[PDB]
Amino acid sequence: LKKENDQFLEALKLYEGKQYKKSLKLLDAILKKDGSHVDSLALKGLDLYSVGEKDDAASYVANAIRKIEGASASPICCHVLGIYMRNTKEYKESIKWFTAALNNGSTNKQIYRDLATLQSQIGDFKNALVSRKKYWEAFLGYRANWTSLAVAQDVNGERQQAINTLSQFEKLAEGKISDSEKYEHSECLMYKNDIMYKAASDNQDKLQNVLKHLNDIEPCVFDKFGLLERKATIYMKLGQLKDASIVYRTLIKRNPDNFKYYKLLEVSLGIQGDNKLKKALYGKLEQFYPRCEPPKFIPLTFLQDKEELSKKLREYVLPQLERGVPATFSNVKPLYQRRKSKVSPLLEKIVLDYLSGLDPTQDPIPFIWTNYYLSQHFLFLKDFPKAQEYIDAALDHTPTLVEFYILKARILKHLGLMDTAAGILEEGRQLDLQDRFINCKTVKYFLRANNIDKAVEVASLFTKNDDSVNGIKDLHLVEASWFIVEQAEAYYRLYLDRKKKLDDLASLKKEVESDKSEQIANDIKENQWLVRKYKGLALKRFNAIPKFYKQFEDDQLDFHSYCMRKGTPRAYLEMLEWGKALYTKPMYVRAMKEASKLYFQMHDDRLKRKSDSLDENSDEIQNNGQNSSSQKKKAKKEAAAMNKRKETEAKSVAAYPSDQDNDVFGEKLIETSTPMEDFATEFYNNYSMQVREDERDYILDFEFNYRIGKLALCFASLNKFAKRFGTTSGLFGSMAIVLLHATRNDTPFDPILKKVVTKSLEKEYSENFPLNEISNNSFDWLNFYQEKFGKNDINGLLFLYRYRDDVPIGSSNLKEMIISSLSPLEPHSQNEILQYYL
Amino acid sequence: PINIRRATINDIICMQNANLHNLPENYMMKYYMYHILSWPEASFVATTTTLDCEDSDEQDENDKLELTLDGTNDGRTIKLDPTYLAPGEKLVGYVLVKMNDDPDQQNEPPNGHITSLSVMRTYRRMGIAENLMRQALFALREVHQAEYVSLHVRQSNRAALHLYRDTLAFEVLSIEKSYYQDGEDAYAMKKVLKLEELQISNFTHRRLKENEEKLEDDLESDLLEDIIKQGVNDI
Repeated sequence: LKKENDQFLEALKLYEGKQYKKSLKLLDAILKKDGSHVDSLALKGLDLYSVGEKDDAASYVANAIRKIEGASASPICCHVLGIYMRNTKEYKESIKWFTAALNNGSTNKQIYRDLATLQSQIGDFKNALVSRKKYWEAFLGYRANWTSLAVAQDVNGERQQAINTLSQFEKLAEGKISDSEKYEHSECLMYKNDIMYKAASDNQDKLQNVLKHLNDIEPCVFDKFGLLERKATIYMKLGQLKDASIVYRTLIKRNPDNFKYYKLLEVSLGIQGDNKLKKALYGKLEQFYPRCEPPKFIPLTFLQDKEELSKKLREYVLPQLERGVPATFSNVKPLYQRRKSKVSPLLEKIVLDYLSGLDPTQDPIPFIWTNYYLSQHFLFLKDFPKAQEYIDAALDHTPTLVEFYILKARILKHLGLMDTAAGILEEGRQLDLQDRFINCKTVKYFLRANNIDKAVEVASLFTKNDDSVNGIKDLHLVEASWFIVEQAEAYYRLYLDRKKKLDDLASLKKEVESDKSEQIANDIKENQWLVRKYKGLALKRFNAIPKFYKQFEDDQLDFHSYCMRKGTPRAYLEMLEWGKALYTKPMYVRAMKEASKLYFQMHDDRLKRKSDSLDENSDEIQNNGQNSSSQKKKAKKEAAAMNKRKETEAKSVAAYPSDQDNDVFGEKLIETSTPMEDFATEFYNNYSMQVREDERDYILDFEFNYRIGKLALCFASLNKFAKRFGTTSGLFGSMAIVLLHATRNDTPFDPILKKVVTKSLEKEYSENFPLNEISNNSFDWLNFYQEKFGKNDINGLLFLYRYRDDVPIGSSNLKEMIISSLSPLEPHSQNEILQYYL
Repeated sequence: PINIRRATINDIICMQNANLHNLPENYMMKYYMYHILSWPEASFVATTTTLDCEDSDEQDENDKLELTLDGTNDGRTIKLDPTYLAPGEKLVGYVLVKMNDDPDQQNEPPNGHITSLSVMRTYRRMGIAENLMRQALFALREVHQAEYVSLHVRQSNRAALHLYRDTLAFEVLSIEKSYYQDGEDAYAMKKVLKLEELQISNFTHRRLKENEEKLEDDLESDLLEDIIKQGVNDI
């Protein structure tokens, strides 16, 4: 060990700059003479990972790791390994390697800052505080160190220490602040105010001191919105009402279009009990802002007189109908969610009286806007023929509006006509090809109309077309979600339709002379193969949204240092909250539920087709053999044609690169080994570790914990659901019946778990569900359910129909009851349930 | 309705969805994260608001109302909709504004740069983008002390032209040939910003006849007079 270290030191400068081939050549020349060099292998792994290679880089890194016994080597190798782990989404190993390097003897304090970022990604703040303290004591000439120390002491719990540190820093640097460093300083001041907020509590002297400090720093703080908000909060936490009212009036003068400021002023003034005071206040404020909308929308929520309410509604709808806004119904969208038989008749009467005095030629714009508003109002009131008549009259009057076509497509979708709606919306979109919202709506409605190829062809227009025949790669690079969700649902519907198709084809079973279904089977086989391939592609596309969220969370590497260098601690806390709440999105929950349903269906049908029927030799023959008719050449030609078609299909639906993911066909995802383990270690642990209290889907947790052998979690979730959302829901009774049928000794599980669940049920719910009817086969649970919770619930009936194999409570009677109970709903939902859910 | 507020990070993903329904030139998550964590006192958002309106009561009471499943029973969750932000709140538009930070070897003073302004086409023609731009310019002038503002506009989009050149009254600076991905020419506009002209209180009225009475907000006024229950001016 003499010349190899010199060559490594002379080649390290190539990696330090912007050189890769010259360093790789030197590493190869070194390894050609001695292959047992750990530093050279560790550098070559990172060099191959930084240029594009993945397999060779991982192999070299694994070899370098295996060629290490103790923790006593050069710190450069450990630093390179830490960089590699940081670049390969490995935080624990990177932290361990950096700690081992710093424990050996490194004179580079900046490495400590790296740890201050790494642990900042895993939440380990106990050692992060010490790392920040060391990195601050190492260099005393940058405000980023002070900001990082303040943030670390505020997040942990050292509030007084952070206040003292900020005070000492401001005393030492009083007057030595440049111009560009003023704003940041102001931001820091605001952050200190936030710290003082944590020292506010309910003490009078503390709040007075915070108010005095805020009034003293007001001439120095540049941010005025947050300053005035904190001032109003302090005034509300004390007792001064006039000063708080003045602050809120100043905020309104700064920005009148804000419902939050108006609500806070209403709460501060204490006039929420009397209606005349609020009426006079809003009538006086209307003269100050005649062009706003909250001052005219909020007073429509506490009116009791019918004549006054009608007059206010008329004065609110007259300017909107005169100027013509594409959101008039939106302006009354939330009110319709809270009022109905009391407000909607008066609004309809006013609109009819206004329309009876208009003219289709003198005032065409108010005429068409009144027609659109009437169509919206009737569509909201479950009316369809009159809405279609109004939209047809509007199209005949002025066929140059996209909103009319959008409303027609929405009505046709609500009436179960998806294809006609897609056709009308495409025809309307072809009128002007410059808007993207209408294109996205058309693609979504085509995906909802069992039309995927045309939807993709329409979407492949505004996308960047380079190394692909369509724009699927561009749609995946712009970070999409709704498109994938809407396309996977169409794939699932098309796959479920094939089940009914095969059932109808097998119901004949070659009845008498039925050679038509026997002589024609190649097309059916090709259609089934295509449907299976698209179903696999759907499962492949499902593995994207969680991966996208993981990539978004991992891309916060340089942000931990940027938020401290630029001086944005409040933005850092906001980013932390955003990263913690990432797993609380509705689209994420929907995608996770769909993935769970798919995995459970795959587990079920795999365990069903594993050991069933008989004669495997007569079933594993398939085709590719016509006896004495050249079977080898025929099978070879068939395989060649299938491969040639699959290559073109994969190039058409190309989304992921070939060097990044080889599972393009998706055959390995639909035939995995442990689906439940993968779903728990990839899709469930994150949602379990990052979740609130009231926002928690108990149905998905119950479905996940049912088929694993753990019933205590099921009982806890059921108890929490009954305590939160009450006990008068059909879902509670359905889950209780499912649990009672699962605790039967006939089902192969754990007798101890069944016994403890039975004891818990007998101890908790003793006068709700008969727990002594598990031995009688004549007791019908459907009658008891419809007597207690009733048959009007749809979610409970859907859950009982989904879990009917393990709970024998009938089938035909349940289906008839569901059909009879679905009638007071919308036709499209009824059709979808009868076609797929039933 | 329309509610203007500051662009929070907890919704930027949904904001990106709005981009998918607006300008074709999309951006990655890093772009939006940088522009939302670098200067948060510039970019604003416009969403909806749903509050109470006579709960239960007695005058034509009905417990079978909608209210996004929040009245009686029907659980209490959020509707499956990527455009929603809260049970009764959805985003209708936003405006992203950045500051000059790249080196130019010329000592450029801190100026305003309007990055993007995207509002849903179905929710326009009622004062949204104009208010967002006014609030952004006022916040920049009050906090960052922006000397001027510079932005870009297209050509076929007559709405943006009427909003910037006509409504906001901006001055055209130069013409950039082939700037976007489609190879369409753009107009780079620039206007010197001031402090005594971008006040919101000076733009409370849309149009006027000739000589009206522009009333603003002075000191106290709402806590004066007497109780509106038995006075002279009590209805």
